[PDB]
Amino acid sequence: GIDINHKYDRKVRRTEPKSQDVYLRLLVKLYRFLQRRTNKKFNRIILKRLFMSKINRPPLSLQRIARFFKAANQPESTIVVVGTVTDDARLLVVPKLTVCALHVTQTARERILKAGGEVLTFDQLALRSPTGKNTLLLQGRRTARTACKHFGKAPGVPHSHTRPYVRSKGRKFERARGRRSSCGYKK
Amino acid sequence: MSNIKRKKTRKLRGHVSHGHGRIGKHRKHPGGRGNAGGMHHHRINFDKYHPGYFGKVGMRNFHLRRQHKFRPEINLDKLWSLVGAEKFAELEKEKSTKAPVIDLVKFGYYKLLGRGHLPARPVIVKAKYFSKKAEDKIKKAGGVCLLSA
Amino acid sequence: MTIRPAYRPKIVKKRTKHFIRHQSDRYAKLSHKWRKPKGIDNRVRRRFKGQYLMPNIGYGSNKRTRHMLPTGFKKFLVHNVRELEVLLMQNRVYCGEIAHGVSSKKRKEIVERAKQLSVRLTNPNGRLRSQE
RNA sequence: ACCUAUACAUUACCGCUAAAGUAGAUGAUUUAUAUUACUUGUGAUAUAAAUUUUGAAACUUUAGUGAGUAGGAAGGUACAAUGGUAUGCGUAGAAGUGUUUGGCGUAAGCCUGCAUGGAGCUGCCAUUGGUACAGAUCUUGGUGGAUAGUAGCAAAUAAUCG
RNA sequence: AAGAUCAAGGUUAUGAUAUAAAUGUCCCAGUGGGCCACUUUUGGUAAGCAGAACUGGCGCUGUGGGAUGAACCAAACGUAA
RNA sequence: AAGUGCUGAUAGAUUUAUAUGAUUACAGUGCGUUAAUUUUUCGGAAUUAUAUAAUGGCAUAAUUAUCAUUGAUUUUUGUGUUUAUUAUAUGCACUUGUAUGAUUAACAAUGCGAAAGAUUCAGGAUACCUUCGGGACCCGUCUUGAAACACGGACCAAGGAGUCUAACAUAUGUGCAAGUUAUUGGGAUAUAAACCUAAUAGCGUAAUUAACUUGACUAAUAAUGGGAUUAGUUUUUUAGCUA
RNA sequence: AGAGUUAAACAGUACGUGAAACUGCUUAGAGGUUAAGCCCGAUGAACCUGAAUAUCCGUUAUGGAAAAUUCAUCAUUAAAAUUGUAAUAUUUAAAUAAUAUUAUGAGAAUAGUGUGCAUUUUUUCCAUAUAAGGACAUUGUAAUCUAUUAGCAUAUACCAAA
Repeated sequence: GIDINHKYDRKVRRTEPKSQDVYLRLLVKLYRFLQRRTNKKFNRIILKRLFMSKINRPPLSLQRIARFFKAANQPESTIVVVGTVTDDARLLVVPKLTVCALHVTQTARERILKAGGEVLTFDQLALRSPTGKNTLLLQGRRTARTACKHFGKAPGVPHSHTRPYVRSKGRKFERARGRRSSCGYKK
Repeated sequence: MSNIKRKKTRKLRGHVSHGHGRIGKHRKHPGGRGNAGGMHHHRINFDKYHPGYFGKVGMRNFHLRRQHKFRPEINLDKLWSLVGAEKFAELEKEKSTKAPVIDLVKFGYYKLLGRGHLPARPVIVKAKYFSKKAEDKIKKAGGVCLLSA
Repeated sequence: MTIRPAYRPKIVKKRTKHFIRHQSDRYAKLSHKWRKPKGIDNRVRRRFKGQYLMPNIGYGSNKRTRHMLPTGFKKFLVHNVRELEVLLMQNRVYCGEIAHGVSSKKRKEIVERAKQLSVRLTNPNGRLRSQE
């Protein structure tokens, strides 16, 4: 009369990446061997960070790689990004580093290699630094996405700045009754 | 593409009521077709979620041909992306036979917009329409806006 | 005779009787092939005593006795000679079970090959025959 | 004192959840010994013997729990088609089908034997659906009990010898 | 008064616990006809009646028990010794 | 309250212990320290005779808490005396010794694999028959509740019902990514495919006001700034542990 | 009904194949306890399925019989590969690394010869042996283990009252 083995016992989190990708799982298999065998949390979270859905993995841009350099105690640093690395045109001066990433966009590979940096695969970062020495783990901006805006769509409670789900933006598209004090009510 | 083998409707055979509840059975148009009654039954659902639904914000513009107004925008965030990448580093040089004369108009953007903060390097921007603020930061960078066909 | 596959714990068949579907003995339209009673009136679904047994997982055989024929040999559907040759190393877990679509002339080869390999065949008397 | 629920205790076993390891094999590990180094006793090396080729998108290993309509998700099973494949099967008998053949799986269902048969057919990985029936006062065809005869085949007499 | 900078502090200042919890998305089904009992109660003489409050069941629940039984009692059911 | 000593019966006994994982620990017995007493009186066995540590019991002293002081009890510490008890100083060889965390087997009997052929034994709710007990009311359904004196359904076979499409939201995968989508069309063909792809256009890259309009400032940078909670890393400094 | 024909009339004009419902017959069995139908447990009948080997304290010791020749203890000869290393080219200029080509050294084996190619060895067979011819199956006893039930026999402590 089990008081109470109700819930939750199904939990939460992926053992293994939800991906057919034969490459991706080899990295997981590699870092999974490196986890308990060499202690240290860099192995523990990079294993997890490969599990990650495409959302929660949103593309890290090259100017974000260049602002991290301005950080104290960071000049000798091989920047880790478990992610797609995207080219930012606006950074005039791209600093030297070796950057280790899952994927680097071809325009981003040219501005790293011009710097003159190396674009590196995680398996060669694992060889270099199995102790994660002089890394820096960067995670992308998830707040950017159009989906995040829409959540919380509520009128009443003095909120939202949420974006109504609108196919077309203009006058005669949801400007009227309920957006403004004039046509009855303020949002 | 498609498998009905991945459909769960396949799985729901049989399950007698196929996920469509025994008591209240899914029967053709239970809530009235479409946006009906949006002043009545769905009033909760419209102001929630679409609120500006219904009335007017009237200024009826009979025969807006969207060629007069079209005006696409480039920001002063970006603006240096009109300059080809291997020339972009080439005019950071420092060498002056200058200043940087970018033809915004043939890059198809009618209007140069304000957005702010470019490098101190002087830019002349050849543009039809001006943000006064875009010009203000360009003039601070020591260039100009030369106003353009 | 033929030497049995790898020391099994005695195969508990645990419920033996074909589940038969509720009221197959009432109706020839209702096939003995099990179909679970979903329905609101079911005394079977509420598992009243004396309304048979619904396939519940706990009739489930030990994962060691899983597949074993009681002369040990698990069933491999053997289409021909090359197919037979797979179970040369795997005498002691598998038996060649000649598919019914196979002709006698090939069966004579399969049975002959099977004796060489010393892998059990479950059905030899398959298609034999005082016949051409 | 005794009796006794799927409760309760323990145990084997199913599943689901949990929790941990597993992924140096030109290598590792165990065992015995000869030699050598140090030391009492241990390691190195040589030799001989033995184990180890892991769906590492699983196994080994572990513990706690399971009513269940509506419903949701997860994983299979069957059916027709298609790309590929098994140098697949096949008139020496295919498919189909009857079947106290034998067996497998909790099941969905599978294979096989035997009989019948006569011309074509299937497994696996992906790929698409007019995809699985007991019902719908379902449809269409067939068939029972009623009933080899019960209603009846009786109004206008109704023949009959032959 | 807030933001708040700086320095001081033995033991973190009830008790059991955490089946890990919090958080977001789906705007998801299913539901919008309840029924019964302890207790508390209103209408009604009352009702297997109409209607609340709190809580549990039944609805979705057999099994053992009340001879019997949707609901009461005991108890929540993988398969067996 | 004492494993002081002890008997019966019941059910269970995964044992793939190298699939890719352990077999380790203890004990007995022998070995080579001695003596003395006792019992059997043969083989042996016990107890006593050391050092070390702990513990209880005696006496004494201090603290600290407490019942009240006649006297006790507590927590802590020290000291002296004697005695008992327990652990350490008990290694190596061998061992069918105990356990090694699901430790069923010593030991034995019987059937029997007896070539093909095929005896004999054990075991079974296959179909189905039999014999015994117990349980089993008709499904589907609406309904609070269905075995209902609720409704459909005599019986059986086969058709037979959550789809396709346009447009949409969310989850996810895939491609590329500050861009993307070629397939309107053209080039081409092994042909309604594949391969190539001019040019636009769509959406995104600025929004908001009705619209006119104007323009997110700061900085090359500041992932919005500052601030507070947050990971991960580098990093000052120190401690412990392991190598 | 015989017969002919046909590979088959188990294809003889509902004619390929051949279902279910349903019915007749035959075969088995029973029949007053719910009308009948049903599940489980025990149980009989028909019917079927499963069925193993070497050891006390070990299966090694020993003896005989046959056969082998790169290896057999190993040497030589030939054949090609592997381990490690280097070069020259390519890959990535260059490095490490990898790859193609080439070369060297360490070795191991496939064939040939050789003490022997049964001097002997080794390989392969057979017999005999210690409790015993055994462990598939079912059985006996006893020792244990886990859960448990039910006694036995031994001895105290304290409190009240006495």
